[PDB]
Amino acid sequence: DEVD
Amino acid sequence: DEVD
Amino acid sequence: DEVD
Amino acid sequence: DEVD
Amino acid sequence: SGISLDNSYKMDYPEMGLCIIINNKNFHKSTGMTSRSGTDVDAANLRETFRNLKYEVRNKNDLTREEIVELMRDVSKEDHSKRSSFVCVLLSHGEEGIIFGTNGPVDLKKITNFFRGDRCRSLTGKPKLFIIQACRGTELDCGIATHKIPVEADFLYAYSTAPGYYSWRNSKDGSWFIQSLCAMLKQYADKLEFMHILTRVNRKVATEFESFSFDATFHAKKQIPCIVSMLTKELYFYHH
Amino acid sequence: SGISLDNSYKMDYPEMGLCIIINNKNFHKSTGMTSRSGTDVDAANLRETFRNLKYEVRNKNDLTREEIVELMRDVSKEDHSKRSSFVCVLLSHGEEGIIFGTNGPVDLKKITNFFRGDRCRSLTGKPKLFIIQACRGTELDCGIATHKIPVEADFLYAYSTAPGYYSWRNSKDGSWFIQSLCAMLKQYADKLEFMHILTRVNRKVATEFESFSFDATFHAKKQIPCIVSMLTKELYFYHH
Amino acid sequence: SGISLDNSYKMDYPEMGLCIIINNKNFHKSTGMTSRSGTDVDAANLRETFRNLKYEVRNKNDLTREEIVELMRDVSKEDHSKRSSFVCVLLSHGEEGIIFGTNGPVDLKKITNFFRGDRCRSLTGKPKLFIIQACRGTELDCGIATHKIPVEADFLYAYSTAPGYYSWRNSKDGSWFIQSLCAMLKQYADKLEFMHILTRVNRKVATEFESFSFDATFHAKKQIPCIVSMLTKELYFYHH
Amino acid sequence: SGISLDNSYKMDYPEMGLCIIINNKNFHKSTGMTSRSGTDVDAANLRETFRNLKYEVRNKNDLTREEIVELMRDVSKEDHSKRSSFVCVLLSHGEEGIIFGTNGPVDLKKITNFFRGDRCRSLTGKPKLFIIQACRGTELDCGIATHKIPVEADFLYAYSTAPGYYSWRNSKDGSWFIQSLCAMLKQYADKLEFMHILTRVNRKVATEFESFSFDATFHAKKQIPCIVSMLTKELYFYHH
Repeated sequence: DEVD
Repeated sequence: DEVD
Repeated sequence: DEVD
Repeated sequence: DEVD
Repeated sequence: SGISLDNSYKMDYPEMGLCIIINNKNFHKSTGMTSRSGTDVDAANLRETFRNLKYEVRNKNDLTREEIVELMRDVSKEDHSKRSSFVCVLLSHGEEGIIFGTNGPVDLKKITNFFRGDRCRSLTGKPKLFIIQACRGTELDCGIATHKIPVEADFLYAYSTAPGYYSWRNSKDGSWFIQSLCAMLKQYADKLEFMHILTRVNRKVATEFESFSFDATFHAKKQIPCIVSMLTKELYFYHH
Repeated sequence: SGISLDNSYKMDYPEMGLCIIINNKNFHKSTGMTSRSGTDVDAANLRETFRNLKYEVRNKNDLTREEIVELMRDVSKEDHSKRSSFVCVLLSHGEEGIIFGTNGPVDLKKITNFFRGDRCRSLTGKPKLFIIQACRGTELDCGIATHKIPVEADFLYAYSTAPGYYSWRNSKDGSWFIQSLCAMLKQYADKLEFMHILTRVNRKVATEFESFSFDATFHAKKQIPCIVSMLTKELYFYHH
Repeated sequence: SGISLDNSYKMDYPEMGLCIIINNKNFHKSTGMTSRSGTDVDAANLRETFRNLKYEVRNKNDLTREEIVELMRDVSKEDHSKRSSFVCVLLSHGEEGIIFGTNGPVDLKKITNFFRGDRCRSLTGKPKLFIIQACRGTELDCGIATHKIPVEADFLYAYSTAPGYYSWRNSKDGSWFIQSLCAMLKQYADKLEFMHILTRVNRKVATEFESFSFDATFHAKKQIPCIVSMLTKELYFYHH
Repeated sequence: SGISLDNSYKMDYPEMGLCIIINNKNFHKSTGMTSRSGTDVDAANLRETFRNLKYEVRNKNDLTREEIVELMRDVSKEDHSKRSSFVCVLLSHGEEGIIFGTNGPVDLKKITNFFRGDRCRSLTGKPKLFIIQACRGTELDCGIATHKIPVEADFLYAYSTAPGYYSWRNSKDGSWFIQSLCAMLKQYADKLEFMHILTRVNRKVATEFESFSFDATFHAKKQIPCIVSMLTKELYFYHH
């Protein structure tokens, strides 16, 4: 998962 | 009360 | 079609 | 009227 | 436009429609039928209730069997194009499938037939409501302690009592059913779908009323109305 | 606790209840009644539909008038305390107010009377649903181009057709009414109140079906089911 | 049992919950903050409104920043196991993200943090409602002619005004927002889901109020509340 | 006509309206911002979802801060008279109150201001929806085991995450929020009011997602979206  |  |  |  | 649903009757026509109230209180002596004390309370309550729902109310009192048929025939021949629905209230003596004119009986089918989908074209596809306060027999409820469409489609018959049973009317307060119906329409017509309003009427009549009589045969009796629906859509008296 | 409402039947009892399906296909030769081709499709559809609604389904085939009465008497004598409701589906030949056993008629009142509020105490105050796929006469719809409670309270009769009319059954697809009822329950039982589901059934039967026959008398005919409600509360098959 | 849905918060616990109302009217002279005339009308209206919703109301007047923090810390340490929800109403001066104690500001996050899912276990999974009547800046609206869960989940912040804007309070009638909120709760708490009630509050404040001032800068101004929802289910104040 | 209610936005105009989707995946090297892997999945999902809702979808990819402002200014100057609403979806990097163009930040207020009731007259009184998939800070949720109208009125901001928090995006499946939003719109747009659909989105994101990372700082984190409503009526995507 990645953050914006 | 009365009936019809 | 048929009737009952 | 008044503000908070 | 966006996605559209067809689950409820279009009730935003220029007019809501007619509300014909046939109030039979006094009967010809030869019929042997009693005067229906308290029915004027019902008629007035209905007139006010439907007026607030924006119906064009027409009250008719003491009509003979011939006059009832003539009236319904004439009303069915009117142009209902600009009207959303049709309502007819019958207050009289009765038996299963029959309503009494002041001088004799009229088959309910004869009355409703004038409004069939094929006989009243300006009402085809629109809700036709018949509210009936009259006996449907002589049984007493003792209670217990706690493309084409069918010509019969789009009719709703709100009977005051179950098939085969007497219907109760109080000489001072009016009939149990009409009292309850008007109360529920006044409180919920702008909030609930018609079948749900009628269900509240069923509960009110079933729980709040019980007969009082010096005659044991007619004492402590109960009543449950009977909703008969041939409607094809949900019915809300409000719109937008 | 907070404010509470009593507008819907309590449907969160340990069990939803029984669903008795009486499927009469083959009749005794002496009765002169035809075999009801397609009824097995109806019975299977109903079994699956009510199974998914969590009803304890009991399917009974080809019962005599005596067996029907015995069955209903026995079922009414069971302890329904832990059950939320009761459902009975009748698939057979019929006439107004009558359903046929394989060897003769049974008055519908005789069947429903076993479940009256005063005769089946463990079902008092609970919804008793009777779904009836059978004729109610011989009329054909030509269509048109487009404290105490009453012992009769808490009953719902979902008739396949209007009073006095034949009811249609397709030998390959099953009856128009049962096909439609099962389809609407499968699609809306977790979203809509029962009367609203039945209204969708009325629309489906009224609009999607029309008879095809080489006999002009029976060709291009329509049908409208008939919802008869003595319920006192809203009925949702789901809870929480 | 039958099919069950999990779309609405369980509001049938033994108690609805606490409703803490912090009413700050008089501020320490050194803060330079004006007395909030009309706030007592709001506090009384809220007390009555939530009392009728069956909340255990606790009214607190003129609390310092230290007292506000102590109160919220103590309340968050209570056992809310038997309670369905929690409500906190803050009536005071404010700025974006800040509410004023009588002697100085308190970050709203400091107050709400005590009720996080991980810090108040007896309220985990239950709706935590914060109603805030206070300014969120100094902008004026001129109007136009016409398993685990997040610790921030289950909070609802009903702000009286949009981010960055002043909030209006009438010295005689109370604040526009609280007046409207109480009116809508009294009329719809037994009929509509909370977000829908708050939407009616938005419309009422947006359409029925406009400031009147001898000072052109503050004259003819409008206000729109701001509903901020982190709720995971529908919220009805009634049950059954 | 009959009684009319004004509780829901008129969504039966000739057109539902525009749905502008700004999909920023690749950022200028000098900004130091990472490529937003998985955002194309979001953009495609949104295009299809809103197409089925009958919105005139316009997808724009990799816009600079100048292009974003120009686009929104131009769109706000179009004639929206025949349109029921307006939808704008922003997919990019962000901080509290900010969305990133490919070459730098843009204040969200600058974008939304073009649509104020006084600045875009053809949208006055109509719902203006802004869906924002972008971070609102750097906090991580650890979770817990289980007449005139205001110019700011009629706006709905569906934020992917709570104020001050990061927002999660999966490189293969797309963002948690957009995945969930599209799924709920596809399943409930023809059945539920918008706020209720968004509440289902909140529950889906809150319960079905949790981050997986080799970095302990970013591992096992949760997210809760944030619904910010200044709407004055209920919003249904369907009509009639």
